[PDB]
Amino acid sequence: MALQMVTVGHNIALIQPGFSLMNFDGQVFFFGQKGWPKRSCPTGVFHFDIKQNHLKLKPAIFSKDSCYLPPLRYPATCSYKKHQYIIHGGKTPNNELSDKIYIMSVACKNNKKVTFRCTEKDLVGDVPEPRYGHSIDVVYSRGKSMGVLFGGRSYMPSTQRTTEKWNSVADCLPHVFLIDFEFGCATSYILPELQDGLSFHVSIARNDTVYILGGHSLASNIRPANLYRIRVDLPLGTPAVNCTVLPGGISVSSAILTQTNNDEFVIVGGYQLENQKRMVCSLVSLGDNTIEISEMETPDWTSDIKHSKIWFGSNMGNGTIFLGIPGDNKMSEAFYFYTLRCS
Amino acid sequence: MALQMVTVGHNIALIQPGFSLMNFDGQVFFFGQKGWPKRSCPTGVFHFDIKQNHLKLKPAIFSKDSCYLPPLRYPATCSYKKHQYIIHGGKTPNNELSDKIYIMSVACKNNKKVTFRCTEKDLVGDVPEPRYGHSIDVVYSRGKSMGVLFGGRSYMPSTQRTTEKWNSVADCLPHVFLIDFEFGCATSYILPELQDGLSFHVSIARNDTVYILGGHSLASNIRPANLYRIRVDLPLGTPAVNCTVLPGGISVSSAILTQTNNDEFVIVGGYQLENQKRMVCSLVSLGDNTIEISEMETPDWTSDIKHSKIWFGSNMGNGTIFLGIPGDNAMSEAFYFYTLRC
Amino acid sequence: SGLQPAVCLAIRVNTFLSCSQYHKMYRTVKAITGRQIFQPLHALRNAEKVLLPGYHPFEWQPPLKNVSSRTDVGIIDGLSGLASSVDEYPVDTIAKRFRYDSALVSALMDMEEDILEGMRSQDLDDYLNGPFTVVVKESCDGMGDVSEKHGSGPAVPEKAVRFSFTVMRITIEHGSQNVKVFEEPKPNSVLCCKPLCLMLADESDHETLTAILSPLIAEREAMKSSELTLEMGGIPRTFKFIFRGTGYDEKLVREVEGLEASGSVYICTLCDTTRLEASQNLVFHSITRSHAENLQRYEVWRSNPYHESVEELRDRVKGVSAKPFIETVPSIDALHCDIGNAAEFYKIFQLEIGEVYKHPNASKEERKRWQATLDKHLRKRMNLKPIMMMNGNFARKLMTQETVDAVCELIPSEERHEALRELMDLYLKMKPVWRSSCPAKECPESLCQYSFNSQRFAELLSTKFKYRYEGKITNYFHKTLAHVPEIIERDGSIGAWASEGNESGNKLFRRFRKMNARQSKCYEMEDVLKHHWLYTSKYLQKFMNAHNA
Amino acid sequence: SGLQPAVCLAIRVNTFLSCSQYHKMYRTVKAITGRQIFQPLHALRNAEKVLLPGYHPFEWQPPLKNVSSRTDVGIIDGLSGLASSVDEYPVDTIAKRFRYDSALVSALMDMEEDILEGMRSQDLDDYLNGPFTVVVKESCDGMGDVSEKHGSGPAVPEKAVRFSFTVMRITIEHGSQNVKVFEEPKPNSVLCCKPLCLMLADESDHETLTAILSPLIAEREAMKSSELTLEMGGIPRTFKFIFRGTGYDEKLVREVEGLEASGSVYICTLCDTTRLEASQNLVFHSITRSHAENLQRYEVWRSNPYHESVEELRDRVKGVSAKPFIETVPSIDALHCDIGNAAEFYKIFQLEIGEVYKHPNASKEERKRWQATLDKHLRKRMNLKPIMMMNGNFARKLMTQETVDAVCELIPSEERHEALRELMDLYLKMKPVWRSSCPAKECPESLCQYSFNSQRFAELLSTKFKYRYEGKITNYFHKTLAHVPEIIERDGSIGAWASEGNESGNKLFRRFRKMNARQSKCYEMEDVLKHHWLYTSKYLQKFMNAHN
DNA sequence: CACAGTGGTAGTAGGC
DNA sequence: CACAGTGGTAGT
DNA sequence: CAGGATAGGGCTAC
DNA sequence: CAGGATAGGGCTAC
DNA sequence: ACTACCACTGTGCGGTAGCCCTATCCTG
DNA sequence: GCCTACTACCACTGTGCGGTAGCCCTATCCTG
Ligand SMILES: [Mg+2]
Ligand SMILES: [Mg+2]
Ligand SMILES: [Mg+2]
Ligand SMILES: [Mg+2]
Ligand SMILES: [Zn+2]
Ligand SMILES: [Zn+2]
Repeated sequence: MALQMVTVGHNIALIQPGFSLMNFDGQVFFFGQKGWPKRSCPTGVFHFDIKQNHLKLKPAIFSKDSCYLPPLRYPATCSYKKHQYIIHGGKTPNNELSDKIYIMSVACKNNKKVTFRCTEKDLVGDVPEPRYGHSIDVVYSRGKSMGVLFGGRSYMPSTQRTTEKWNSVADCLPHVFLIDFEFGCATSYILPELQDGLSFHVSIARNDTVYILGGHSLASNIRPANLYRIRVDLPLGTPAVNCTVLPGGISVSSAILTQTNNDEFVIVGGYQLENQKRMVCSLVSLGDNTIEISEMETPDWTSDIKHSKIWFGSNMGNGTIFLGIPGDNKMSEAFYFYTLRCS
Repeated sequence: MALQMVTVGHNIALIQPGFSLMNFDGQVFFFGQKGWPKRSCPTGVFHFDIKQNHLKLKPAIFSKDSCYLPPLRYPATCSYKKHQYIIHGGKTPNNELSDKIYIMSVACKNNKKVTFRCTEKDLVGDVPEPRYGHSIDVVYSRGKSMGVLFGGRSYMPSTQRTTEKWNSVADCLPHVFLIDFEFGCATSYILPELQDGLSFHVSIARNDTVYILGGHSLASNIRPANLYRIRVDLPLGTPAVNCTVLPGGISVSSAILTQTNNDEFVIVGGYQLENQKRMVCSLVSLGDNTIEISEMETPDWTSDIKHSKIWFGSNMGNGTIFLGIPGDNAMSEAFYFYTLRC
Repeated sequence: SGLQPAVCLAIRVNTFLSCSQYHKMYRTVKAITGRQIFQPLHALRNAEKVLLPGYHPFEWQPPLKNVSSRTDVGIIDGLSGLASSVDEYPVDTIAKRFRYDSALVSALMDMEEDILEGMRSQDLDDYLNGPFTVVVKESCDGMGDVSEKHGSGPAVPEKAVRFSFTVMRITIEHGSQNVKVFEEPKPNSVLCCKPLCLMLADESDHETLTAILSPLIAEREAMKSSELTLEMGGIPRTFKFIFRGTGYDEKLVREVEGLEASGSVYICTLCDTTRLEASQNLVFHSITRSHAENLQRYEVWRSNPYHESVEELRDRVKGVSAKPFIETVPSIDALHCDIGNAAEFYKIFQLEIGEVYKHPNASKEERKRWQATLDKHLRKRMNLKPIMMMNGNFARKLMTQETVDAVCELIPSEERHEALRELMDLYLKMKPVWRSSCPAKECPESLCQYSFNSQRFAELLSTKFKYRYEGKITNYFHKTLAHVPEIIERDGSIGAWASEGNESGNKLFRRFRKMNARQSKCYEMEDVLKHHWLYTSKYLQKFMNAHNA
Repeated sequence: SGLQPAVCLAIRVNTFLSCSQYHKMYRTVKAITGRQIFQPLHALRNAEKVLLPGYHPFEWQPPLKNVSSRTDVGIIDGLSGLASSVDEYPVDTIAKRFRYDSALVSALMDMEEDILEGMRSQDLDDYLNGPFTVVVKESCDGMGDVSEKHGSGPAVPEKAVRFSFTVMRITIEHGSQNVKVFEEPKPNSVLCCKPLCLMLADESDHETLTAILSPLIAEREAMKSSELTLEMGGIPRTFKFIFRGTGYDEKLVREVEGLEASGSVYICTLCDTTRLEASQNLVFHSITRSHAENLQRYEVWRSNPYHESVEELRDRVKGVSAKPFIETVPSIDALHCDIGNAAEFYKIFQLEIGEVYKHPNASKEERKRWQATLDKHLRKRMNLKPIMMMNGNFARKLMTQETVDAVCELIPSEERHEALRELMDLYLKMKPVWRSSCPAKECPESLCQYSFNSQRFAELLSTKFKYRYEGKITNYFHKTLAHVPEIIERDGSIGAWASEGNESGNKLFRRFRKMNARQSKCYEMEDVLKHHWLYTSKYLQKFMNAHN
């Protein structure tokens, strides 16, 4: 809705597609920097401080017991609750996929210079696989919080992976991994509703259900207008997860999801297909067992954006959307950036 | 003596070897600019303003009755008494040589906008061939006055100029043209003492006489340490001229001549050889009929200077020498500049 | 069954083979086949002697004023005796030139075959010593980014100047008709722009430029006054020379024609009009600026006989404050015209993206954002990468209705769409004229309607681009709109007379400096000049065209 | 007649003849002589197949993990299935690569005759199938100023990355000793650095670089753990492979070996020493680092198993904050060592001109004035012009005793004159060692005395130049002084293992992109790679040395 | 101690 | 309407 | 008002 | 304190 | 074996990142 | 005696590496 071109001159080159913002008590934090962490910010996590619509990436630091995680681009970022961000998968700047989980909590807040605890979490049980473009989102069944990890892109399995098609990605087997974090375990669930691998799909967990929206399936190269609803029921014993392919789903990929109000998210941006990006921001108003994908007032998209073949971003967290578009000339102006404040 | 590295701004590219400074106003004016006068300074003349070792070439302007003379490289520049400046010859930026004389007077001083009546004095008689590196200098004999134009390179005559040696210069026949600016009449004089055509010589004009001093003879490619004294007499007849090669001369060329104090000059720089430029200054003290070329204390030439093959300059007029040296050549700064005061 | 030295030289040259690469190939073919198929390097140099200036005896029956009658001089020093004495003006320049008369003789005797072929095609006895008027396009250009070399030699600038000449048309006066026994079909070809002086100077350095060229200009002025008796085909043919200095970029024209820089109130190297008057009238301007007029005007400037202030004096001489040292033709560099006009259309596209017809008070950064929008789009649609400085290829890809159709996707006003599409339709109905080598043949209907199309273009700049063109106008728009019809009536073509040849030859200058020249300041220009002369030798281009004939 | 298509192709490529110019020459010859001396372009293009990868049948035992056994694979998209989808990372790069398998195979089969000649010259049966250890000089360098072309395709940077490989040393195990059946006589020749991947990317763009090269690195690791059976000279010969990644400049080494930039307090890609420690010790440093150690150290940095601050953690890993992407050898880029050491000597000259040993502080523009003095003089005396960024030829005309004499002419203190002359005498008693392709055979006692001359260089640096080397030292001085002897006793040479070859290959990449390739983004890299492989063909080079 | 040129002499090998 | 390539590929 | 960012320059590599 | 330099940006060519 | 086609080239044309350390600056 | 062919020599190249100049008009900024 409220579009405003952001300015950043220093550390701009670090904002690459696949970056993942994390809202920690209003303080927005960049992650997924371009390249490996430089000694300016050896962590790769930055304060995403937009003042007067000028963006400053302030080098953040980590805890001592922290795991200095790699800059993961296109990982699965959720908020477990503490308010620690789960980060699964992602492309290590070596174009390696991370099987690791990274629970980035905030350990200490001083100067508004926040120290992080990027605790590595290993996944006992059914480790999903090294993947990216996937979704992780915590459901809350019976007071038990459990990450729901739905597939994204992964490199071909090392058995089928060839160097002539090394970086060839396949949408992971569409499975719903129940990542337990108090148990560090993951449990895959082959849902018959999810048989077309997805990636770069916006995912919305409200209480116990994860609305998987849009996405892209390489097995089809289409962005299916699907709205899978993965309802998770966690009894004390073996869990349960049931998907229901609801209608009204939108065909969008790489979309950004920001919660404007409680149970009212905005799926802005993304892609309807390759050379046609979703320039129509959508509203997703949720309920206990319902979901409505409206079509918000298409923002005053700048010509730079309307004509930007590629466009990426992440949910700053409050109601805002950081949104970058390649504006390169070939050069610390590769990506012209914008903030879309919704409500 | 006081070598002061000078900074130039926005116009450093115009200061080229062969430039001429003219001291009217007590404020020095730069005339011979690189290339033709750009509409920034359509006149080529500039307010040469050294202020705190910074050079500000402020575009001057000419009068209405003026001739917008070309930027002449290595012309024959003299002050003449009004306080005009004679500019004979020089390489027009088209590498042509001017035959015209240009008399830069001064009028309409606005405290910022000094203007020059750059009259064009044309010569009738034994007009000096288009040349440069020569030395026009005004003598005052019997209250009258004449300009002793001597020497100078000139392109080979069109009767003998070939396009394969088009820019080949011959030291003009050694002749002392008495140039009557009173009427613009050039009277040439063959003097046997001047056997070799000189150029880029210093010329020190005391009353009635011009001390030619340390030029470069191209026929020989040598810088003779001669001190020819052209004694000019104007007894309201055929203007008599007797040259006299004096012992005490110095083998220099393209040297800058300042008049620090009256009857006393400083010959700074120049060249003793293409192999070695002249680092020793030379005090030239003048008596009404004598000359003594002492050797001043060699200023503390900056290594920038000491190790610059080429170095050019001009007498600002306050006993000081604006001398430049080739700088770091892509477009860092064509030359570094210094105001060696004395 | 070996090849001749001349044809092996043609191969070496036109195939850009260095003498080292050619020797590798030759020794390889000699050691593999066992027989000498290619002629060794020494034979190639002995052949070059024939194609290079200073071989064919010639005589100007009016002996060239100030030019040596010697017909043996080839690659002489471009300094031309310029005193490198330390007392003199520093010659920070390496210039190697051919003597213009020797060079013309070698160029003719190189196209001797073509001259006779065209005399025969015209049913004219190929023994006619009639006076051939050789219309030559003398073309100078500056080229920077000329990496200076280590080694002994003057501290030359990283900038060069290629004075070239293109024999454009040889017309013999057969009594009642000026039949053209030769006409350069590809006049802007690099195979025809014959190098005449490779100076390692800046064209902005007027002092050095003049020191180096005024010999060429003196040879040119002498040859303007002489007939060249030259023995070709066994007959002593005589050639008159019409030199036409059109291959000069307007910057260089103004430099050498005594004019103020391109930026100026005085806008054309052809007419004595002001940028304002040129943005108001925009078509009806007569070609007035001649080298002779510019000389008279510099003499007026220097002399200021009417005791006029610098302003009224400069408006009397109309910007001629410097002295001309080259007699360029009042003409249009079709190359740099297309480039400047495409840069102006690029700016127009920027401003239409910015709707400067509505918001003429942008701030230096939305202007940059419009430039970036245009960059991204032309890269997306027209596949045009954003280049720092408009080149001719970007220009001829940008001056297409395809490019306007793309750019209009960035303008939210179909009115401006129509304006831009009309502007480009007119510009593309006009460009064939001042780009064709013979518009009366390549685009006669565009030349017929060029006055009308240019009037329409000018009123479209005055109406729908009142911004960017109220009281201001690019020099090349003025040339395109006002002078082209007259330049065609005068010279029959404009693109034929472009610097495109000498510029394209800058590419070969670079290629030969890197790959066909001794990498020494003392020899680079000599070798490049030699090899770029051989490259432009039609004698060798024939051998390389024997596949056809 | 008498000219086979392979010979015509050798003439074409080695003479840098474009197919277009070669066709001009061939048709001109065919029209003038009538005979078809030169073979037509199609015959050349068919001969290329024999020389390009994807022609000779080979196998790997064990078969390469994650590598296609398909021997029909020549030039492939370096993207390697990398999705250019808008949803994915915006890969803006034209990458074309030979499959490392096929590239090694074609490079060997191209040296088939050379290998046989050398095993005959080594008193061996040229029918030996014994395992040849093929020591390969992996070489990668970013180029820059690689002007991108208009047209279809990505918005590639105006930069390139050329992963090459020089087969440096084929040695067969003839019982006990590893007899060397082939040694690249000119290892840093552009005629030998076989191109393997040309990507229109930036080496500083680690994401793209890695996406393009990790196929190559995967092939390289597979080949390390395998043995290439290849039908050479009618016999199936087995080639073990030793990939020595050394033609990487220190910047790129650090990028790919997980290290901080060269400016990092952690100064070497070989030792875990701080720039300060390296300025204090300056000669006594083992070669600590390695791809395996750097991998363990990135794993430490990531897991932080000791729960350390970023500073003490960095110290624990010694600058390895990034994951080593390439298994480069902890060696020295002799080329860029010369470059950097000469740039440091150049600055040293600037300073001596400034008497900084007397004037610790000094104006920045006064330092520019010193640099201009040095420039004017080096131009006067050493005739070598001022260059923006130091190049090797400047570093060679400058790392000269007459150069230091010229500079001394700019220094009034003859004590500094002797300091500089001794510094250069030592640097030139040392430079043969890390520039010689075989210092044991080109500068044996300059090497035996290398530890001593380096100790003396360090003494002079920390005593007579301590205004420049107190708590700081250039990384290439540290390498030159500390690690060169270790690298000699390990690799046998340093110059042989330099990026020099791949940089000359950058020259030829420019030449081929401008004059021997389709000027379209879709095909520039494919064609440049094809032609630069042929240029490096020892077979075509043989044909071009037929006069011998 | 990079190396493959870069071309034009200079000089040196062969043929007569 | 610059033009001479630039190499492969298809098509005579 | 000493501590925690920022800018900028020196320095390392390219 | 309105007039005469200066800086800087727009604009023209390269 | 040629030759066109292809969509483009160059000629137009004149230092970078990163690390780090310190000097600013900017606090609550 | 020549004439032709080969080759060294020279002293360097590039690969190492990422908008100018002018005019001129206006906004700044002196300026006693
Ligand atoms: Mg020009
Ligand atoms: Mg140019
Ligand atoms: Mg590089
Ligand atoms: Mg590099
Ligand atoms: Zn006009
Ligand atoms: Zn080390």
